Formats: sequence, structure tokens, C-alpha cells
Amino acid sequence: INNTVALENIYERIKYPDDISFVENQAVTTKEPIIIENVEDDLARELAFYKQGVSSVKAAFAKLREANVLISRPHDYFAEMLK
Amino acid sequence: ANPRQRNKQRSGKPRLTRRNANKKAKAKIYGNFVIQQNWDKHATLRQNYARLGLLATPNYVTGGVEKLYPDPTLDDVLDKEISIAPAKTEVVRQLEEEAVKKAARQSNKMLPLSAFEHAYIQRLINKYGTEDFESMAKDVKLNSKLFNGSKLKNLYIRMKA
Amino acid sequence: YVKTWFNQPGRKLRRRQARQTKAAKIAPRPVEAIRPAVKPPTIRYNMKVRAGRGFTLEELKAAGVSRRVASTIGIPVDHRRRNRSEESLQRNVERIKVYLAHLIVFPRKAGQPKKG
Amino acid sequence: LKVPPAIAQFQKTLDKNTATQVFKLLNKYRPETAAEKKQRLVAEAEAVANGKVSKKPYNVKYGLNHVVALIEAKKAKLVLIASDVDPIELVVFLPALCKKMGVPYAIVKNKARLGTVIHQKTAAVLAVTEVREEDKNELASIVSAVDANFSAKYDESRRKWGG
Amino acid sequence: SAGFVPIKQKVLVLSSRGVTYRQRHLLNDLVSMMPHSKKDSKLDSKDRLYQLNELAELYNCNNIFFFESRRREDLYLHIARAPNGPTVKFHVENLHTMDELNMTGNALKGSRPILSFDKTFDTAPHLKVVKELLQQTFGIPKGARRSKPFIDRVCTLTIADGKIWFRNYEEIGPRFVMTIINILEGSFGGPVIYKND
Amino acid sequence: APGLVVGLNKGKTLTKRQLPERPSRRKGHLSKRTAFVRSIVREVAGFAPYERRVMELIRNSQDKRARKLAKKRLGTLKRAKGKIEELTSVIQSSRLAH
Amino acid sequence: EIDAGYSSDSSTEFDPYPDYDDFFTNTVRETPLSSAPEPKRRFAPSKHEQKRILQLAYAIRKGRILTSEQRAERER
Amino acid sequence: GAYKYLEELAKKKQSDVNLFLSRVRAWEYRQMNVIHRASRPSRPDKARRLGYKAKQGYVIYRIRVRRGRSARCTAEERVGRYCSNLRVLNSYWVNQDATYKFFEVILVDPSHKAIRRDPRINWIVNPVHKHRESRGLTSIGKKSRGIGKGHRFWLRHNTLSLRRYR
RNA sequence: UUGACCUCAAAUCAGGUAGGACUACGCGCUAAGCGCAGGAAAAGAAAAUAACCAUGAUUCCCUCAGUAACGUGAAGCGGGAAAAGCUCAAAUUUGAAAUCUGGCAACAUUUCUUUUGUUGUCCGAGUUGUAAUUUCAA
RNA sequence: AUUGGAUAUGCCAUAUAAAGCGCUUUCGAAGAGUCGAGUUGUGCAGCUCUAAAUGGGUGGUCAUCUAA
RNA sequence: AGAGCAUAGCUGUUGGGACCCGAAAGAUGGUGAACCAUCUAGUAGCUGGUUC
Repeated sequence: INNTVALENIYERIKYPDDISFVENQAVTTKEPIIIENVEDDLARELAFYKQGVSSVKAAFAKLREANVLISRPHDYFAEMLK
Repeated sequence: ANPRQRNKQRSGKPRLTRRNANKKAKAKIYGNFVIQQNWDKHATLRQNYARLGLLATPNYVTGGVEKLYPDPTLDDVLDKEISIAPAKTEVVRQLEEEAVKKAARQSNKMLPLSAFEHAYIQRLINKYGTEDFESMAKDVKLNSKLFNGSKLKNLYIRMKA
Repeated sequence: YVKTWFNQPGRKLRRRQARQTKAAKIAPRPVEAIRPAVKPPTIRYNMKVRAGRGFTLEELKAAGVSRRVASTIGIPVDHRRRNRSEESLQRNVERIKVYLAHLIVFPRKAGQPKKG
Repeated sequence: LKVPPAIAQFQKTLDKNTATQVFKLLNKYRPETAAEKKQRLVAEAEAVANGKVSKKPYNVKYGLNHVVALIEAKKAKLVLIASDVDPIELVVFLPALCKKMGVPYAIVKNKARLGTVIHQKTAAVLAVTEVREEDKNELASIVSAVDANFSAKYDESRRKWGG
Repeated sequence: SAGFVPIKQKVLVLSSRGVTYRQRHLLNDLVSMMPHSKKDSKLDSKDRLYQLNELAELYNCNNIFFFESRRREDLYLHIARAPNGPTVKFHVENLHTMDELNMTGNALKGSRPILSFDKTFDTAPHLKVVKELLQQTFGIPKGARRSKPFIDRVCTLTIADGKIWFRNYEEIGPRFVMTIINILEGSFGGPVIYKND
Repeated sequence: APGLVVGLNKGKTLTKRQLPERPSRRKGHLSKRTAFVRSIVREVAGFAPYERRVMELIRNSQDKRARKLAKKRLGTLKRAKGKIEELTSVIQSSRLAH
Repeated sequence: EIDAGYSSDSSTEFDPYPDYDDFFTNTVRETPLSSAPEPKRRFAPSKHEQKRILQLAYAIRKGRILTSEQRAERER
Repeated sequence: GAYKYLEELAKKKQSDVNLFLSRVRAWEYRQMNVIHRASRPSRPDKARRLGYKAKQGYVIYRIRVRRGRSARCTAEERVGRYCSNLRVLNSYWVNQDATYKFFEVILVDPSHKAIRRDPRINWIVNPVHKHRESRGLTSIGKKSRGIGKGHRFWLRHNTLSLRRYR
């Protein structure tokens, strides 16, 4: 099993268009792997996830400001919350 | 304690005392007569069966048995015909013979014919013979009840005796 | 609530007398019916042989006891069980054959009408 | 309300003359009463007791299950359905079943008239499967009238919602 | 015709007979998480999975989310692309629902979240497919109905000890241990091409 | 001897048997009489209000809408597929004689 | 493929008295509905009355039932 | 014969034939008492498969229950108290509308000699069968308490079993 | 003008039956309240388990097992006690409603002049279905 | 003195009957406001909708059952 | 180159009313125009007591 050639072809065929905007794509997949080797422990995993989320948030906020996407939630604009 | 029970203590009427408390009382053997005449009313049914030469269980026993004395293939299991088994005791021998003799007394399973049956089969026989039962069945003028050749054969075979 | 077992020996005795009563009624014939030998249904116990419920219809056909006369001589019939292997068939066909070897069935009175 | 076509088809029954002719033929094939049948059996029983072959009877067939099985056997030559069965579902399929299986049928007035024929209080349906050779013409003439006066007539009215 | 006002992504969420309160509430949360999920009724058949494309075609969904609760004990999630596409079977354990007290997050319904993926997904071609399928599904497409232009959550997936940890941050509340079981090349069919081992 | 042995083991030699099929497994087999009865009653009883809606949607070649109604009506795609196939056959049979 | 579109009536955001339609009885069935073989009993004198005749004869022999001649002469 | 046709017709309940009858019969049923005697079952096929025989000793009673315990369970109990000299055999849904659910109850006369002498229905004469509906011993009573065979279906738990030798 | 059937009534008509009490144990509805039984009740001859060399209604006991599952808390298997299987609906008896309650008249019979039947006859029930046959093991 | 089930035997016995198991160039019916689906309250119940015929249920395409 | 298993006793400890008595409630079902009977041995960090 594990047909690498077939899997790569499927991934390329179903690959999303990278030309989409960062806000539109909403993807923050970077190149530096923020993955703690001690992720089995709760503290190391939480720190690695928080660092990845912080970098993702900063990149998204910068892209949103560049793309004129008002990421700041307005208090006046009331909508049903997820929770 | 209860008011119904004080009702009886405070009344001179006697109780419905019934004296049917017999412990160590074993049940007496009705059913058979040969077994009744060879039953030790003290011994257990296991002991009584074993002494009589019978089996109380055809299966296993779920406990240790009483020891009183220091005693010192498909085609083969399908077409085999076991020739009964010997009768270890005389009581089992007595049961065996009376059953064989009782079969001899009630051994006439064969039936006689009647007036209606005899005339029915005879009338069919005179016209068709005593060997062609298939053609006998296919006749409807004489075989009004519409018996098949197998019921006509039994009538013919039964008429002789 | 506590279930107390002070009647453990009074139950033991009552069950013996029920056996004694059952014999007194049908004393020439066994107090229990015969049972087949079946293999328990798991990887843990399939190497044991234990008593089953009744004999299959393939087992009775092969032995020679029709399913109607089987019960009348104390041979239980389990219609649910079947014979997926020949070992179970021949193991229990032989069991019926041995039981019939030792069987003394007492004749019954049969109606014999005078006419035809 | 608006009556469905399968329930409205019972309001257009068989007319005066044809029903009278139909019941005239039925009354020549009435079944045999309980009081008479006993008399016929004791006559035959007495004959066999003192000292001792017959012919198949000829009577109209009744009973819902019996008749429906006779239609599906393609045995019924004429099926006569009461028009006032209290649960109508008991006969609601009989006209369509007779159409499917090629049997002449008619919806006649009152279960009691069918009931009277067979010495019962009520009959839901009656079927004629076999008649004596003497009356083959009479049954053929009646069936032609039923076709002309019941099946040829209405016809469209049974496909239209009633009421 | 083929479809009016075609939104890029739609999600079909189902469950099998033998589902539980912890499992159903998980299904409800994911359905409420994204607005282009078409919540549907159970699938009485657990045998002919080939009919799943018929539900997707009928309901105009391209992403299929099927919940299989074997022994009503373990949750198996299949994610597939309706037109052909690869079917991926997943394992879900360590259930945490919206009633738990460790919950402290609160996002906005319809707000498009930011997709953050572990870099190990780029190490293996099958992990690339799994990562690719996840972003096209969790990522709410533009123009989705009942979707808000705001952003209030970020989904984080980290592959720890061979098991993906899907955590949503404002912790939003959805908590489970994402484990890959195997991968089917076709839509709930075809020969198996990858075993996670 | 007429007794049973309990426990131990038995010859592991195996010989499989091909058992015939049980009459209880015959359930679900359509009959000629039951097919006839169900077709008669299908005609006589008429159609449900939702079955009429489905047949008219099939008539105008709105199959996607027809399946959406039947699946919402009955409650499963499996039931919808059978209902659509049965009503489509009715449409063809009626269209022959209509 | 799928195009993930939305139907014109997607939830994500007529002759009420028709004439009878003969799609099944428009053609007549030629053959019986049952293939069960005919029993012999229908071609033979009934066994019901033969059972009844025999138990009427027994009562006549035992005098439980007044014979037709005896009953008729008793009416006079 | 025709009982097969009756049951396949009963399956189609929104059908034109059945819908018209359900509306019409619901009207006539509402014009009567809540519990009234029926001359004959309105679905003779359902009564027959549930146990009704057309002989003296068997009784059919029609009852209406307010729609929205089980209504079918409540139909059996209320008819059981009305005809208290009868045992309830079974019960079947016949009709319904927006307000009422209509049920028909099969009851047998335990004191009738035709029932007392039929070995097939003899069993209901025995006093252990008084008020089977009052004890959840009918078809819908058994289902209501989840009585059945399978994995879908109290003294034994809480007790401390202290044996003689322990 | 008559009759048949249908539906609804009446009778201090004939024959029945229900209620209330007990309630240790049973079964329900909702400890208590409410309903209903028996000498036991309930359950019960698989729309049951399993994945094996397969088992075989129900109930109970031991064990499984304080295990699995989600502090709660089993069940399959295994050991034992007891073992018993069946009845209909759905297929025309159709060469014959073969079925049954009741009245009347005899006869027999009794835990019993108190009980319970038999035979004959007449009415009624029933063909909108009472018997026989059949129950998937077929 | 009341009765159990048996045994021996007498008299009756409507057998022109009723069965079991051999075979098949013939047939073989199987329970619906239910199952199922959606949603609420405590599997069950309410309410909306409402089926099928190698079907349906329940387990691991196979096995196993055959509800109302 | 296995030391465990069972039974009994003492000791500790955990849960059962749990060393004894003593606490303001409330619930279900009734009586009289609050009362009564169960739940109830309700809730204990506490009080008083606890035998050669």
C-alpha cells in the first residue's frame, strides 16, 4: 500500500488554487514546523499550538489589513455566536 | 402478633391442626409393578435404580458418586446396528420378557376387511385383474372414491387374510 | 436488602424429593432425558464437550427416530441447532444409537375395532 | 365529499329487468337447506344401514373468500356483488378483480336478495361457476344482458368521481 | 440545471444507526461550526456505501461527512470528495462536548476561520491529500449563506505521535484525537491504496 | 455405555457439511399471487397526495425534485429509490393506456 | 461533477379529482392465478357427508334416530 | 381469499379509497358515544389476524381517544372497565383525524359456553387473565414495557447476597 | 298491501358476569399515590448470541465481574437447578358449514338430590367465515 | 370413606377413517399509522411524515435471526 | 532454579444508621379549617456522655 505516486497525483489534481487571497483562502500553512517533539506532554503541545496560532493570527491580521478585511468584530454588529 | 392470630389465641375454637410433617419421607412407587415389588423404600432412587439394573440418568452426574467399599468414521458410526444390550439384573430381565410377551399378545396389527371394502375391491378386481392396479386407479366408473393404486393394493393384500 | 441463605439445605432436600416424586411417577424410566454432546461456541471453550439441548433433525433422520416418536421416548429435538460438520453429526448419531440399544419400550394397548 | 371512482361505481347498480332475470336463474340453483340436507343424508344413511354412485351437485357459490378464489381460478361465469356492504372495502376490489380476470360481474341491489338465495340473512357476493346443460342458454343470455346493461352502460361513470 | 448560485464547497453530514449523546452533540457542533453543511437524516444501510454519492448528488454537496459508530463504541469518520475523489477514514476519541467546564472559548457562527496545518502533512503524499481535503472542507468558501465576513476562530491540527490533534482557538471547545485509519482511492469504494498502520 | 463425557477434547479432524437452506430464510421472496394482489390494490386504492406530487414531478422531468420530495416524505434514500421506480413504472403503464 | 451549487428551491438559505386510471386491468389475464395442483377430492363423492352418513347410520342401528318410515308413520 | 386483498389495501392509508373512508367514518364515529358497540369489525382482516372469530362470545368495541401513555394502551384499559364482564383480547387502530384516534377492541366473554369450550380460547377463562390490559399483558402493553427478546429490551441489583458459608 | 334484511330501542323476559376486602411475594401507571392478579406472578419456544470444532425458549443460582462500558455498572461465553412444547392470521370444504350457543324432551352421572355431561329434536349464531388441514422446525 | 395414574379383563367401537415416513416432470400464502425517518418529554411515550419483498431486523460483503 | 492459595484471629482503615444522645428544614399522602402518618435512624466541623 501507500502508493506515493498515486497519492501525489491526487493531491496535485485536487489542490486548491494558490492564487486565492489569503483572507479568501484563510490558510496560514507556513514553512517553519512549529511542532514540539514533547507534544505528548500537555504543556509542550499547548505551547507549540499557541505559537502556531499566534503566528497564524499575525499573518492573517496583516493579510486582512492589506486586503481591507475588517477582522475586528464590531460590538454594534450583533450576530449569533458559535458557542 | 397479628390481630388475626390473636383472634385464634383468645378463642376457645381449636386450630385446623394438620399433621403432615414427615421428613425423611420418600415417595412410594406407583407407576410400575415390577419396580414397586423390587424397591427398597429406604434407599435413594439412584441406589434403587442402580441395584435394579436401570439408568437413572442417561447423561453425566454433576457431583461425586458414593463410594462405599475400597474397590480394587462417518460410515462406521452411521450404518452400524447395535444388537441391544444384556440385562445385568433379573428385574431388567423380567421387564424385558414381559414387554416381549405383551407384544405377542397384542401382535395382530393387521386389519380385516368390511362388507363395503370387500365389495369395492372385488368389483374392481373382477373387471381389471389382480395385478394392474395402475389401470384400476385410472378407472372412475368403478373407483368412485378415487383411491390411488397404493390404497387399492392394500385393499387387495388385506382381502386375502 | 440482604438475601440470606438459611434455606440452602431446605432447598437441597426439596429438590431431592421432587426427583423422588418424579421417579415414583415414572420409575422404570430415567429421571432425566438424554442430551446431545455439543462443543461450546468460542475460541476459549471449543475444545470442550458439553451437554446440549436436543438432537437435530439430521441426527434423528440418520439414527432412525422420526421427529414425532423422538419425544415420546424421551429424546429432545432441537430444531434450531444444525450440523455444520460431520463430527457433530456422527458424534450424536452414535449417541442416539447407544441410547436406543439400552431402550426397553413397553407396548401400549391399541384400539382394534371389530369391523373392517 | 367527492366519492372516489372505486367507491362511486357501486351507486350504479343493475336495473329492474336484468336483476329479476338474474335472480330467476339463481333461484334454480339455490343451495340445499340445512333441514333438507339432513333429510337427504338420513335417506342415504338408512339405505346403507339396511343394505347396499351419485352425481355432482349444481348450486350457486357464495362466500367472499370462496368466490374471490373462484374468480382468480377463472371458474366464475358470473359474479353478483351486493351494493351495500357495510365496510365497503370488502368488495371494493371485486369489480377491478373481475375486470382483470375477465369475469362478467354486476352490482345488484341489496345483500338480502343475495342473502335470500342462499338461505342466509345476508350475502356479500354470489358467483355462478357451472350450470346444468339445460340452462346453458339462459346463463349465456343473462351474461349478454349484464354486458349490455351494466358493463356497456355506465362504463365512463365508474371512472368519474361520484357525489 | 447543474445548479444555481454555485457555492464552491458544500458539506453533507450524516450519522449511522447506533449513535450516542456525546457523538450526536459532536455532529451538531460541527454542523453549527460551518454554514455550508447540509445536516441530513441517518443512513439505515451500513453496507452499500456506494449510495453515498447519490445523497451528495441529490443534495448538491461535494464534501461528505459520514459518522460510523461501530459497536456504538468507537467513532469512525469518513471524509470524501463526491465526484470520484479520495475517501479517508478517521478515528475519533477523547470526546469533549459543549457542556464541559474546561470550555472557555466563544467564536462567531458563520465567521470564516483561519486554517493552520502541521508541517508534517507536507512530509508524506497521503498526508498532503489529507491536509488538502481538510482545508477545502473546514475552509468556508466565499459567498456561503449564513456566513459572516468576520474572523473569530483558528483551527489548529498538530500530528503528535502519529495522531492529529484538532484544536480550535478563539480553546473553542471541539476536542478529539484525530487518527487516520486508512484511505480509499474512490468515493467510499475502490481498492485500498494507503494503510496508516 | 449410555453416558456423556464432559470436558477434555475430541478429534480436531474436520469435515465440513453443506447444510441446505431453511424455510424461514425464504421470507421476502415475492409470490405470483402477492404480486397480483398488490398490483390490483395499487390500482384500486388510488395514490397518496405525496405520491401524486411525485408522479407529476417525474412527469415534467423534475427527477431531482421528485427524489428530494420522496426522500423527505418517506424518510430514506432507499425508500425513495423504490418509490420513484414504482411510480415511474405506473406512469409508463398509465401512459400506455392514457 | 457536483459543482456544489444550490437548487432553485434548496432549503439552504393539480387535478385533485382525477379520473380512474387503468394501468393494470386494461388487459385481461388469460390464465388462473394459482398453479397449485387440483386435489382429487373435488372429483370424488364428498367425504364430509360420507362421515356424516356413517354416523347417522350408527344412530339408526342403535335406535337413537327415528327412521324416515318410522318418523313418517309416527306423524299419522 | 379476500383477506389478502383487505390487508394490502390497509397498507395504503393516504390513498384515495382509504382517505375518503377515513374522513367519512371519522365523522360517523364522532356522532356516537366515546365507547360504543360495533356490530362487526370495520377492518375484519385486522381483527381476524389478531384473534377475532365470528362466533358468540367475541365482542368488538369502538373507542375514540384524544390525540396528543400510548393511545392504544388507553383504549384497551377504558374499554376493559366499560365491559368488565369481558376479557380484552387485542386492539387495533382503525381511524384517526386531527383531534381523535379511533381504536377497536376485541373482547371475549369468559362466561359464554362457546368460549369456555373452545380449547383455542379456553386459556382466557382462567383467572390469571383477569384484566390483561390493566397489567400490561396485551400486545401494546408488552411493547410498552419493552418486553421482548434482544439487546434492546430491579430487586436483583441492590441486594447483598450473603451466603451461608462466606 | 305484505314480507325480507339493516340500524336503533323497551321489558321486574331467560341465563350469566363485574364491583368490595386482603395484598408478604407479582405485574403495571405515576418511598407514597393509583390500577390489577395468583398460588405463584411475570417471562418464554429467537426479527436470540456469536465469529467458534459454533451455540439454541424462559426463569433462577454461581461465575463472568467490580470486568467492559460510560463513580455507575453490565452482558456473550462457562458451571448448575428445571426442562416442554405449541396455537392461529395469511392458501376454496366448495363433490355439498363438514362448525357452534340456547330452548325443549329423554337419559346418564356426581366430593354433590347441590356436580358434570350424553343423545334426539327445534330455533338461533355463522358464508362480512364456523370446522378440518397448515405454522416456515415447515 | 373419598379419589391418582396404571394393570388384567368384559362389553361396545360411526375404520367407506385417521396418521407417521418414501418419493416428487406439481405447488408453497407468512401479521402496516406498523418498521423506518425528523423533533421534544420521561428503550418508551407525544407530535409531523410514513415504507419494502430474497424483503426486513440485528451483528462481524458475510453471518444470523424472521417483528409488528 | 517460582511462594502462593485457603481458613481463622488481632490491628488498622473504607462504606454501610455505624459509639450513644442532641440541629433551624423539606417532600409524598391525609385530617380539620394549622394539624396528622410515613419518608427519618433527614443534614454533624459541634454539645453532653461513653461502664472491670
